[PDB]
Amino acid sequence: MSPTEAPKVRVTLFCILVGIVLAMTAVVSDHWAVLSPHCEAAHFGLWRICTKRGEKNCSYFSISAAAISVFSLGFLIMGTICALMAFRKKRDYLLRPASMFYVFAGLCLFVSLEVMRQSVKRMIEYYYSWSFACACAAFVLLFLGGISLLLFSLPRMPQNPWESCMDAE
Amino acid sequence: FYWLVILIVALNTLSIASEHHNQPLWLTHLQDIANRVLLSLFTIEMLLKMYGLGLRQYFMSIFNRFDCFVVCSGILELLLVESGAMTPLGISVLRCIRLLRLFKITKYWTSLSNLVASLLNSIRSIASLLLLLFLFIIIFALLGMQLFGGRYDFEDTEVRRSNFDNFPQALISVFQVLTGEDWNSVMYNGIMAYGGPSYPGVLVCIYFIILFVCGNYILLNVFLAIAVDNLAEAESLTSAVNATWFTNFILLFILLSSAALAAEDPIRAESVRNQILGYFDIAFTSVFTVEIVLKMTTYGYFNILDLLVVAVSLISMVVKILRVLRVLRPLRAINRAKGLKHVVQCVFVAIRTIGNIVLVTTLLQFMFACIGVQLFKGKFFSCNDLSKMTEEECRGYYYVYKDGDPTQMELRPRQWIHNDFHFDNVLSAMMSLFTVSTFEGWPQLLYRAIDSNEEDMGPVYNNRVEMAIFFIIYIILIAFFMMNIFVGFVIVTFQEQGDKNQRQCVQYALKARPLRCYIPKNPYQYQVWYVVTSSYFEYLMFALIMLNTICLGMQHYHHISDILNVAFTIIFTLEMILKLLAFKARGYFGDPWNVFDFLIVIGSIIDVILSEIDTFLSAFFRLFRVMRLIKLLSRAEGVRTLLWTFIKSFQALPYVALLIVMLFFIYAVIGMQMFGKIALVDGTQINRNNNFQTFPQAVLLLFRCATGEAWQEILLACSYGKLCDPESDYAPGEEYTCGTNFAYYYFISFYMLCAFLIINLFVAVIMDNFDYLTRDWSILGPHHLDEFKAIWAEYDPEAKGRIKHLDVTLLRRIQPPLG
Amino acid sequence: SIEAAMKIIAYGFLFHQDAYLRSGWNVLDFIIVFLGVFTAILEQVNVVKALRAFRVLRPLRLVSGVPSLQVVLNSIFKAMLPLFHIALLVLFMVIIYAIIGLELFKGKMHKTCYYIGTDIVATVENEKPSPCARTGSGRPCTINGSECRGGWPGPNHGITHFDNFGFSMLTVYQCITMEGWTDVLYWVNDAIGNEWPWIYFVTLILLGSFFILNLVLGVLSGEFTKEREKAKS
Ligand SMILES: CCCCCCCCCCCCCCCCCC(=O)OC[C@H](COP(=O)([O-])OCC[N+](C)(C)C)OC(=O)CCCCCCCCCCCCCCCCC
Ligand SMILES: CCCCCCCCCCCCCCCCCC(=O)OC[C@H](COP(=O)(O)OCCN)OC(=O)CCCCCCCCCCCCCCCCC
Ligand SMILES: CCCCCCCCCCCCCCCCCC(=O)OC[C@H](COP(=O)(O)OCCN)OC(=O)CCCCCCCCCCCCCCCCC
Ligand SMILES: CCCCCCCCCCCCCCCCCC(=O)OC[C@H](COP(=O)(O)OCCN)OC(=O)CCCCCCCCCCCCCCCCC
Ligand SMILES: COC(=O)C1=C(C)NC(C)=C([N+](=O)[O-])[C@H]1c1ccccc1C(F)(F)F
Ligand SMILES: [Ca+2]
Repeated sequence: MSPTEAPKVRVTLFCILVGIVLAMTAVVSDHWAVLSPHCEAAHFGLWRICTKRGEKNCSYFSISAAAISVFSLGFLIMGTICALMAFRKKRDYLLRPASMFYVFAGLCLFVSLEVMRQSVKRMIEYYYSWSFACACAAFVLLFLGGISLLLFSLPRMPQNPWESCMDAE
Repeated sequence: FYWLVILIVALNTLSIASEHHNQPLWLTHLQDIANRVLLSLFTIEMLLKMYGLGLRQYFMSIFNRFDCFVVCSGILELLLVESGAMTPLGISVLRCIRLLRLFKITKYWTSLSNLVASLLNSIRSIASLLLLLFLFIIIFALLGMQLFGGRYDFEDTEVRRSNFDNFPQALISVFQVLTGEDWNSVMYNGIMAYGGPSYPGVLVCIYFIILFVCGNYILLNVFLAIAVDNLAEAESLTSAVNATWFTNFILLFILLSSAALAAEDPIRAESVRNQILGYFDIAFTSVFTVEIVLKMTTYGYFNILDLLVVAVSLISMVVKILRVLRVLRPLRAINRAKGLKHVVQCVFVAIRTIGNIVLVTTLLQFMFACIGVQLFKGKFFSCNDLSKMTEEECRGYYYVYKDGDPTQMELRPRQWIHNDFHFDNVLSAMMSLFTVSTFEGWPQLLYRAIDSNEEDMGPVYNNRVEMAIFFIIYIILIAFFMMNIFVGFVIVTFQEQGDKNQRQCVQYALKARPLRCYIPKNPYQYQVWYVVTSSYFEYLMFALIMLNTICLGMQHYHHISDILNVAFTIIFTLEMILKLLAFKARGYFGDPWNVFDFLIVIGSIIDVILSEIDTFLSAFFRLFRVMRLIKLLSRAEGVRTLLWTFIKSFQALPYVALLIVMLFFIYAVIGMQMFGKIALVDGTQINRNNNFQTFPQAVLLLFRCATGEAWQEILLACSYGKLCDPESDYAPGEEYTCGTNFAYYYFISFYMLCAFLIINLFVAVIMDNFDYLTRDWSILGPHHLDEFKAIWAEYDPEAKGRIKHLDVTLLRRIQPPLG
Repeated sequence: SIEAAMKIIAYGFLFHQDAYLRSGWNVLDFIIVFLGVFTAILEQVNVVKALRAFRVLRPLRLVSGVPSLQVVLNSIFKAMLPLFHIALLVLFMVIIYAIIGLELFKGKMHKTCYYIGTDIVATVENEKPSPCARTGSGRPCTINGSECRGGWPGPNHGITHFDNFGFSMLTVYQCITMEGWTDVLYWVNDAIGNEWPWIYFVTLILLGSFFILNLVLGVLSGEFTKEREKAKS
């Protein structure tokens, strides 16, 4: 567990967990992009579009955005499993696949932004308001957390004529 | 006389470097009344000391055998201009040999007269290698005169001066492709002269690829072997508050208090982000002001630099040039860290040793600037239309023809323009020779010096085609010779500070640890494992990688394009899941190559279904199939070792790359301050793509000037004539008041500074590897020891420590160097 | 040719022991004279010129003459074998970057600002004709009477673009030499958008030009040093 209980990696998985909660709130908060035609303002989200002035109501209307976000969440609950079973039975190596999963999570979530971004270009004003910055920060959190955890799990660049990756401890 | 002929030399060299175009008549006479005084003082000095010394034992010095020549040649023109042999520029020869007496400055420096003791064996002994470079240029000029000789018969009025028509003009056109300056436009004329980008046409690119890829190579064997086997022998002959958490916390605040300075809009007087970063400025000054009196509570060059920065950042909580002096907010981090200061003194001690080579290169540039002033004094004027040759003629309006069409004309006022980089005084001459020294824009000065007519007359097409000599001797003797001996000076002052083979090998044998192989149990899975480690399987995977790459280059502009992508995705998925089964996910995730393969496999799988999700009812996700090419370098050990020994040294010295990063930050901020309100307009080099409006654009402009793009035209794109941005705040009437002349110091310095730091980072990384680079691959070394580790871990699959006495048969499996 | 005949007669039928032809820098002169005679006789059969372009190998004969030049020329070839891995790495890195650019910018730089109802490219005095984007994120046309439409060969008369593998591997090599790389960068910026493309070029210059130049200065300087120390003894 020498790489499984380091402080520099425990802080990274802490940042990973913060990214997880920000991504879990960015997928359900359908109030992350406002439209301003001008007194019928609509709040966008990956699932439900709402209207406000009186007549408060959300509905649906680009399946790509929500589907890809679901893919990202699937990567999250695929990666956290292998992450937690890395603490038992000397299974430290498992920290490497988990990290990569998290990385891809971010990537998928990232393109979600893009596609929704593109949708915002087809419709009035626009102001990414509440959970858009949440997702923009969740992407960076998950992406850099995955990358940093991956490098902290991979042993080290040899740096000596005798050292080598894939050594005997 | 050790300080009495120094004065005569100085008063001669200061009168020789005060001539300029349009000098007043009294200076014209003072340089004629004094030109003979400082010659008579030289003949009495070659007299009143020769008699006291001798007449046969005085010519023995190659030093003093030249001091007589200056007088023997000077006495000519005094009693030669009293002749009817006026010869307007024939007297310019007698004037260009007058500055030949500028070499007396070299004599008065022991180093300046000892460095050449081996340089006389540098060029003169190895002028045979400098001859083969010329024999190469002459072959490629004759091949150019065949390929593109007289084929530039274009039906437009566009001018193309770098062509292959005669020999003196093909030599110039090859030298320029060799110095890699604007060579990409000499290729587009060669490609358009044939057909265009057709099939035959584009194959003339080879001529311009072999001439640069194998012409520079020889150039790295000519002017480098001259400066590392001969600048080494010269040196051989010369031989014979106190808690750590507070520091770790406040060091994170100068970074933040710097990033709050950088990402600040410079244009608008009152912007939304301007006041927020002012609030953060005061909120960070209110924190840094507690660390100083604390440093003065526990107590009473490096400890005093934290004070003036807050002093000149809080006074206001002219008026702007102090904000330029607050860009050193991150310059107070050199004391909090260790290596950040341990590198600064190594760059300040690396300058003292290289101080001698930067003094002879400034006198050589000042000697070549005087020649330029005599040759091209005032000849660099021109008119709007090339048909008017004097300033009385170049007045009124004239027609310009768009598209060279005689029936589509525009009226333009004609004006007597003066080239930006000229040779009127010695300062402007030194500026122009500088921009030629960095190889930027030197052909546009060449083809303007070739066309120079007279002292106040416009150019004449191909008037003096011999002037190229001046621009080809200066470029060989400074940009090719002095620059490489300076790099060699750095590389040999770095090489001193760094048996030996026996010591390395015993250290290796002392600190080695074997390799885990994880050969598996359970023969039912051992049969799967044997088929994925056999050489045939690895070579099949290599072949599959190359076939996928060749399948990736087939695509063009204007399906069978994705069925093979899915085929390869599934094949590389299967060779991963089967390898997992063969390693049981405990040995698979050990080898980093397998982690990389896993990453790429799942990435390509995500892309192959991300496209199908869209096509059922993210461009970068397709890059994961391209990156499969890197995984084939896990077999080429000869490339892997080189890459590793250089990435190993690029990571063990980050505190020198942090120097370049801090330099870029400082200069980006100062640039955003000084010239950041210049408007954006096409036709200038300050446009929507290259400007100082934001911070990333300033850093990109600086990275552009670093690689050496047309930085000399940005330097002129911001120099007190410019139109300030509309949305900026200014006074009425002051539109064409933007940009400052301080730019001349902003760029000229930056380049020079960045020329040093980079070289710094380039030699450290090299000297750090001086054991690998200089290693005879035939005798003995750690590659054989890695072979030993391999064959040992073969009989010792798991780590297991040391192994049983007999299985010794591995010594039967070792080859001579260890036998 | 009489000299070559005289030499081949002074040694064997033609070689007879590998004498004249395997004499090092003497097969080259026979090759030169033989193609020269071939072009001369092929002149008087049609009464083209890619065969008289072999007339430029004559200045190599001087190298065959002075043996000191043969010694020098064989030193700059003894140092090019250790540079095999640097070359094998540069070729593969260019091959990778060409494919990346070919996948990302394949056919974007084909619209530009023509004059309305004309086939005349609308630019300003010192500007080069650069791409455009309409209903897009690239740059918009702002000339007075101009409109953005496609069917335009390319930036440098059609020589700089990532369309097939050839033109992409060419415009990658042109940026690897740090010549006019900003021009390619600005054209891609004008075509597709301003924020992403720099990652492709700013990196291609770091790993491509600078890193490779470091490797080359390391392997050469090491080679010169190992030549000097393994010979001064
Ligand atoms: C043999 C060894 C050789 C090793 C050399 C290999 C080194 C790897 C080279 C890096 C490849 C370059 C990265 C992709 C460049 C992005 C392209 C772009 O900006 O615009 C195209 C396009 C932009 O054009 P677009 O029009 O498709 O944009 C989409 C906008 N709409 C939807 C409206 C059309 O970018 C994309 O589409 C997606 C990419 C966005 C950002 C991608 C960056 C991801 C993070 C960087 C990856 C890692 C970089 C390298 C890290 C260090 C490497 C040493
Ligand atoms: C900082 C003070 C120290 C001064 C020099 C110290 C010695 C450094 C050696 C420098 C020598 C380089 C030669 C280049 C000469 C510069 C050109 C010049 O002298 O002209 C001044 C220029 C005016 O030129 P002009 O085109 O006529 O302008 C018209 C309207 N003003 O308008 C100008 O004002 C240009 C001023 C030039 C700026 C000089 C600053 C040099 C920066 C380098 C400092 C560090 C050096 C790095 C070396 C370390 C590693 C190599
Ligand atoms: C001692 C050092 C020795 C120096 C080394 C010299 C290098 C030799 C250069 C080899 C060039 C090979 C060119 C052969 C290509 C075959 C011609 C062809 O058929 O391709 C045409 C190509 C694309 O097809 P195109 O005709 O444009 O499409 C129109 C519609 N059909 O259209 C094209 O544009 C083809 C042009 C491709 C050119 C690619 C250039 C990149 C290669 C340079 C990287 C090498 C770096 C070397 C570093 C080593 C360091 C020492
Ligand atoms: C190996 C040998 C050599 C190694 C030595 C190491 C030295 C390395 C020095 C190289 C530095 C290269 C810096 C290139 C980054 C430039 C970023 C850029 O050009 O992006 C432009 C883009 C424009 O966007 P904007 O300006 O907002 O306007 C458009 C809005 N619609 O902007 C954007 O849209 C995104 C902006 C965010 C990009 C930030 C990432 C980099 C920015 C600066 C990085 C460095 C910071 C400090 C400087 C250090 C650099 C040395
Ligand atoms: C005025 O400066 C100079 O003469 C220099 C010129 C002419 N141009 C460039 C680009 C320089 N540089 O720093 O790379 C220096 C130069 C050049 C040859 C050797 C040494 C230096 C040195 F001055 F930098 F040391
Ligand atoms: Ca250039």
